[PDB]
Amino acid sequence: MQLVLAAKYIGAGISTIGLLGAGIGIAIVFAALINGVSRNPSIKDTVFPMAILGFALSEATGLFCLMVSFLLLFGV
Amino acid sequence: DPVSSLSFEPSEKPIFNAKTIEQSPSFGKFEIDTDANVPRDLFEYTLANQMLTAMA
Repeated sequence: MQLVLAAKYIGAGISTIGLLGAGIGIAIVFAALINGVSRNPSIKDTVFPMAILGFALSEATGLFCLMVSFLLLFGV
Repeated sequence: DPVSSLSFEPSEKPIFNAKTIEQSPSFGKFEIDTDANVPRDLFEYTLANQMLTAMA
């Protein structure tokens, strides 16, 4: 096995591109909390908790595509 | 300030300026765009009406 092994590294470097959704995604979700409390410091213990909930939702794309790389380097 | 037809009362009322509109504790509750100088144009208008309600 050599030709099929080489495809394990090529496919692993591409599955990292799918992690952009977590970089820019979580950015926007967290950025909204910053522009929110500023315009209205009154509501904090209400938007902060839900903000974290959005994190785990956007962190999904950063986990699935992350596991795909291990299934091609330390998995297969 | 005319309290009655047989009595009057001198009255005083402050006129908050633009700079005092920002530091207003309750301001965030009202949507506003910091593009049309809303606070700036509120002063030049409030000063007119309040004065008109004082003279009239």
